Amino acid sequence: MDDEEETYRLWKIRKTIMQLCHDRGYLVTQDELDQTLEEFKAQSGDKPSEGRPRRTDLTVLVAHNDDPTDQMFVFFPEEPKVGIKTIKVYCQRMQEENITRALIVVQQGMTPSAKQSLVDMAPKYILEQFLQQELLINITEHELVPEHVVMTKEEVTELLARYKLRENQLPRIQAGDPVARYFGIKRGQVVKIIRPSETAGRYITYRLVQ
Amino acid sequence: NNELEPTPGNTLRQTFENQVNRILNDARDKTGSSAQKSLSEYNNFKSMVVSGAKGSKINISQVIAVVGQQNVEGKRIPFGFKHRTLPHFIKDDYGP
Amino acid sequence: KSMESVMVKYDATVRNSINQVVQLRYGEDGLAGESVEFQNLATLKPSN
Amino acid sequence: RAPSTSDSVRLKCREMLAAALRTGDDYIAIGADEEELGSQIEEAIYQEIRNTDMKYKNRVRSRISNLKDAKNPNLRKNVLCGNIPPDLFARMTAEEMASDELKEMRKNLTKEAIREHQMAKTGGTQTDLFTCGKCKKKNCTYTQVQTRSADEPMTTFVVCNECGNRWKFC
Amino acid sequence: MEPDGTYEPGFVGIRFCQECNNMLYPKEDKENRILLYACRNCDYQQEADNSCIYVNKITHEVDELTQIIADVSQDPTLPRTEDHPCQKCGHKEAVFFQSHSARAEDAMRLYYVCTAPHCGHRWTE
Amino acid sequence: RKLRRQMDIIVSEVSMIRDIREREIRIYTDAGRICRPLLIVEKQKLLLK
Amino acid sequence: DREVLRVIFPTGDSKVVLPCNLLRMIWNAQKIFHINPRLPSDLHPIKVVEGVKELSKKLVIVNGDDPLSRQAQENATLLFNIHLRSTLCSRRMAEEFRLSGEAFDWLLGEIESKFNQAIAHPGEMVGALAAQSLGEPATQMTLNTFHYAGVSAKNVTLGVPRLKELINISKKPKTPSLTVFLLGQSARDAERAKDILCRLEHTTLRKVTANTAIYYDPNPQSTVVAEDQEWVNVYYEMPDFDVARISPWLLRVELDRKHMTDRKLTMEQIAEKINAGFGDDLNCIFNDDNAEKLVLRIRIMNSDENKMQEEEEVVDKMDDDVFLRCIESNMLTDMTLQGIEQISKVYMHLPQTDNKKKIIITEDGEFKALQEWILETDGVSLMRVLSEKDVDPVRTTSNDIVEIFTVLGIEAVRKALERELYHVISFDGSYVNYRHLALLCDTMTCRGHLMAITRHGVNRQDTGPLMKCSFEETVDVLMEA
Amino acid sequence: TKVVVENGELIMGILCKKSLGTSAGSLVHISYLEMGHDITRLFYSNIQ
Amino acid sequence: GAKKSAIGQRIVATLPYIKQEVPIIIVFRALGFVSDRDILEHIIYDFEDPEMMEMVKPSLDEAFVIQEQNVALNFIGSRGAKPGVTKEKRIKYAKEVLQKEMLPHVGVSDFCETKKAYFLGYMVHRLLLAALGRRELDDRDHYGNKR
Ligand SMILES: [Zn+2]
Ligand SMILES: [Zn+2]
Ligand SMILES: [Zn+2]
Repeated sequence: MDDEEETYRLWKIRKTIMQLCHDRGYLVTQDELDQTLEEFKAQSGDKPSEGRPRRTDLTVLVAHNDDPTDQMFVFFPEEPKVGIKTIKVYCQRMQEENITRALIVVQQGMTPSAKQSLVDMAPKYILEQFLQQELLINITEHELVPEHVVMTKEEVTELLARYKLRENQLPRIQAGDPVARYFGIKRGQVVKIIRPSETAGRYITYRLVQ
Repeated sequence: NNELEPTPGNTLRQTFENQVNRILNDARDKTGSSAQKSLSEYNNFKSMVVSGAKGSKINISQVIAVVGQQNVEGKRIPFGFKHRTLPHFIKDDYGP
Repeated sequence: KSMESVMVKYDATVRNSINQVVQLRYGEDGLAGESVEFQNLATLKPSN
Repeated sequence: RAPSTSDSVRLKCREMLAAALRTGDDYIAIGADEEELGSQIEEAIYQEIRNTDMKYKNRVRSRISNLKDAKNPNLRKNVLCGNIPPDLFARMTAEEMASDELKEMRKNLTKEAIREHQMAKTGGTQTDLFTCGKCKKKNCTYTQVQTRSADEPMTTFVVCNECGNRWKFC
Repeated sequence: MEPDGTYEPGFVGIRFCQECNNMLYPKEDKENRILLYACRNCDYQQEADNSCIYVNKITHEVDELTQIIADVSQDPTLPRTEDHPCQKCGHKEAVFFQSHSARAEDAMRLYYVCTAPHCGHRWTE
Repeated sequence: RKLRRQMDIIVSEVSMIRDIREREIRIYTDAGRICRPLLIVEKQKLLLK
Repeated sequence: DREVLRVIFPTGDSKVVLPCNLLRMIWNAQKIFHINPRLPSDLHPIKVVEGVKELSKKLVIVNGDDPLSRQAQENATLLFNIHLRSTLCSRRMAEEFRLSGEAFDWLLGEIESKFNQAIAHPGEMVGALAAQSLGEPATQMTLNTFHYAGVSAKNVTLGVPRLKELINISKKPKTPSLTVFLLGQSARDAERAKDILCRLEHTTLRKVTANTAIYYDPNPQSTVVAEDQEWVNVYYEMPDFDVARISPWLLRVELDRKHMTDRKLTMEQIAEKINAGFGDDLNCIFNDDNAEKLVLRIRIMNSDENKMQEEEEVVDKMDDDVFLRCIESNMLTDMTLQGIEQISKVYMHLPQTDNKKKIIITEDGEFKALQEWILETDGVSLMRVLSEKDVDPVRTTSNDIVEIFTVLGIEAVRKALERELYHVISFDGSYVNYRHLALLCDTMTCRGHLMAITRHGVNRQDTGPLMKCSFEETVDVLMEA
Repeated sequence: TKVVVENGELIMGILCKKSLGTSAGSLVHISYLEMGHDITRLFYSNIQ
Repeated sequence: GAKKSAIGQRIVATLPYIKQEVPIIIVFRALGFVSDRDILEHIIYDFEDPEMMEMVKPSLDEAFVIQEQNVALNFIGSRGAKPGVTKEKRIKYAKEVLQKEMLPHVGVSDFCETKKAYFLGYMVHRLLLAALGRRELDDRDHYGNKR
């Protein structure tokens, strides 16, 4: 345990998040998408010695939707339970980098003030929080998962316009959903849910985030 | 004799109870199938069963040949009479 | 007591007593179930 | 090739290993010295661990158990004659050594019995009477249901396991 | 030291205190380096007869061959066998059965008790 | 039982049961117990004439 | 369409309920028009093509002024249009159906007319219809005996009690279950599947122990347990400097080699487990598996110094004898050597030749069945089960809808409840319309919240005051209103 | 042993219930579709 | 937790009118049989089986917190109610319950207390066999066990 297999987890979670970022539209390199565990150890020169800062090594920037806002950032805290101290240093790093988005992946628990500070952060800036064990398996790989697409405000505008649909009338979607957390979807935003239909052949629905 | 081989993933008793059940089912089915053959097409009963009315072959088995095993929740009748069902039976009896 | 709250609407969309949308259309086609029938598509034919 | 080490504990393990190879005179008949073989085994454990780990000591200990066996002297002898090199003997690949005479047999049959524990699972059925038009094979199952029901006639339902087909007596 | 021996040390379940018939309790004499047995309510104490003072996880033996007086043999509803010669007395009428308990014994194997006077023996084949 | 059979013991009331398994003999003469008449078989034969 | 259709139906069953039986309609034209195989089949194929293209336009269910509505139009009609396109092929008309253009032309008018007919009435109280549509099959033999064998344990207790519980949305199923699929070789290798079986399966320490005993041992090496005496005595590389003060009392446990056969275990795994849990404070030693019996004898790490009545604190920090029992009480009951801590023990084996699943495509384009090893388990740690190696996270499911919400969310819930209701329905064998089941899942999920649609959740609902008061509470909703 | 009717004329086949109704592929369902409830009800009363 | 690692061997009698349950062995102290040997005979005439001995042993550990019959009676009484500090009354009440309210069916006479004690041990013994598993579980559906 924590001797070799751990690298596989760190590899698989790295690919899962990269695919997630890739799914977010960020131009992850195919090789990063394609790399093997053997290559993953090779890419990081992994395991010259034990308990090495792989989580510091795993820490990465990801960047590229086709809309060049650029610069999303992913950080992996070394401490299982993350404190405000690491959050301030992180806050300093994201500020100094002036990144647009920061994703922090915590191993275990957190102080509620850090949890609070993460929630509020800044009215004009976003910080993202992901638990490592939940990342350990890509839920979107599951067969029961429909295709989810975030809708542009104009698409939402067009959607309401075409139907004369009232905002209330739209089914709500709870932001407590892991998948909601996956898209990084915000409240009030709409996600396009694409489903197979045993009747239509194809069924599309939408839900506003609550 | 304890020379009986238990079914993998099951106890010997589970095998034994299962094994006796296949036999009581195969025989009844065989003897039933004999009765399905034994009846003329002239019969009202076969006429009633074939037409899709309220009847079947199992009925024929029950009326003509054999009702079959009675069970409790699918299990053979429990030994409510102290390792027996009735005082007419010998102790440790396992007859159907 | 649960299902009494829902009915079909004239815009084909399925809605409740407070007019909120359940479905884009009833059964995702808006057609009557009685007019449906068992059929073989047979396009899943073995050999291409 | 005697491998000398500077660590007293390693030498002490080597002495303990040399002592384990002293079992039952086989080293005499083979003519190989227990101390050199004992020294080569410990070095080999060390070549992998490179530290006086308890687990490193544990390998000596697992090695001790294999040396101190009396039911497989031919194991020691296979090692002594160089057929099982000390670097090989140390250097794993035997799965709790017990080759020659019985524990291996036991190990095989144990592998059989635990393999048998999936075999059937817990049930059976099958009738093999009705043909299935999707696969010609009569791999079918049959249902006895609708004891009374409503106006629908009691039917015998037949399902084909493979390729999933189900149809009725009617 | 061989895989052919057995472990029947004859555990000592209890010894009553001669002062009160209460149970004696283990204790060390760290000064004499010896195990002792004492009662709590009184000052009565005595040395131990063995180093073993405890046993656990129990019931991997043939209980059903025990705890069965042959007097069951008087029950007519228990079937005699035509199988002869009590394991002792050269006479048949052995009474037979499974274990027939909580340890219902997946062992459906017959166990034999002769009913012939002057033996009382409980065996199986 | 012979006293029971002699009617010097009330068969209609007195129940008498022995369990070798428990090494016990239980007897009950309380009200509300159900009993029924049976033919008494002796030497695998009926006692009646 | 044929290529697309393989995606839509992994079961490979092409027999589906659909509107307008064109075959019977086409056949009727033949019965009417008197077309026969010994008569020529005069046809214009482009007219067929256009007729299908035009009829496709006639398939209006929404406006076609914008492409999205058309996309809405296109996908909603997609499956029917494929049945239509597959059936109305030019070759089919001329060869199989031998239809004349006139026969084809009259038929088109008929099909459209059938299409106009298929439309349901707007304003319909279909919901009351659906409630009755669920209620009626519930009346049948949903509770009639556990007829199911299927080479396995009788899981997901059949029918109404699960249906009642489901309606009640109990936090946990009365009978939780989970189906373990196996990727690659595990599907074909029992030995690999057993290796997974060993890894997944719950194992308590009490499950592992053959016997335990407590001994008074004057010397750790000159032990009174003479059988183990060389075994202790031979060890010397162990720091026996701090053992000159460790518990003079000996505690020894006997281990079930049968269990070691049973779960495929080793001594080194056990010793390392015990020390990691109890810490350095517990001394642990054991004989080799090749011995006469597996025994493990333990000591408390009395670290020489202050652990010797240093402060006399009149409390007796811990007596030895009792402490061997507290550890042993704790040793058996607390430690799980292997497995998920709520899955009981958890496996049953089934051969995939069980059902129509894992039907796979081939070079020919024909569907074929794939056989496999599978375990059906009682358990719901969906994160942990998803996290397990070699198990397929895609197909692996559990009977607990709650975990689906918690992990995958309400959208996956909508599907799993849908599958499960259908599954109860599939057991009774009485067909029920699917659209209703699709509709039912939408009703419970329309809020995006998992909650009892019953009276147990009405107060959270935004429903009207007269509704909530109608739920027998009356005055309480009305006073607040 | 097999059922077949053409132009309202029965060629062969002993009848069953799956033919006679409350099932898929039944004469009753298609008559309802073609002949409609009114013609089908009069046929049904008549046959009985 | 770390208290005694083995609470699951504590039976715990349910006495009439008492506000809570108390160990069977406490009653035995109230019966005045302070000697464990005497209680064991009351439990079984044949303690030669170590298995029966080990199963009862954890109840014996309970017995030592109170040895005196008088304290035991006041204890049971204290569990019965709170007649102030007057622990004559709790004892006296316990005495009345022990005679009349406990197993009336054998007799409420004082000298039939020792006699009463003999029934309880078989009752526990019968429980003990079934709890050990040597006894089969009694049927509720059986009519012979019914009136
Ligand atoms: Zn088939
Ligand atoms: Zn004493
Ligand atoms: Zn004899």
